[PDB]
Amino acid sequence: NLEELMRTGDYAQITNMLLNNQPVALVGALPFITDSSVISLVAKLDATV
Amino acid sequence: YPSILHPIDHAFNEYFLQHQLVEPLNNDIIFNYIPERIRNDVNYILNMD
Amino acid sequence: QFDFRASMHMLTSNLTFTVYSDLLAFVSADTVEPINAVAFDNMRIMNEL
Repeated sequence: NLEELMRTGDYAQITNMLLNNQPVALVGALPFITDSSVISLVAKLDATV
Repeated sequence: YPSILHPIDHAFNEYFLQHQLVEPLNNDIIFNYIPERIRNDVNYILNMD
Repeated sequence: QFDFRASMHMLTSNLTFTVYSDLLAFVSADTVEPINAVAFDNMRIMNEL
């Protein structure tokens, strides 16, 4: 829960999951970039954010 | 290193060398240096960057 | 009398280290928003809001 993460400010769990490549779902109202580039998808840019 | 010293001078310098006050410092020591009740308080986010 | 055999010693120490004084300078400390600060019982310190 991104709201709970922002409220408590404790990033240990999300940091450990991101560093260990552990599949997760970050849930919360988020802005997103719309990218129509096929090369960007092949470059795997969505995984770099 | 080689040194020339009077036995009394050697005694003093050897005592200084053998009984230094410096201990190895690592992040565990710093973390335990924080008061234990502040490390457990969820209102404070402590990190080792 | 000066005796070379009785005065020649080997003095041993470490090649180098850095001594630190302010351990808590190595801690990155943040705090939650005061609106969300909780007490020992895990409820907010001030609930009248």
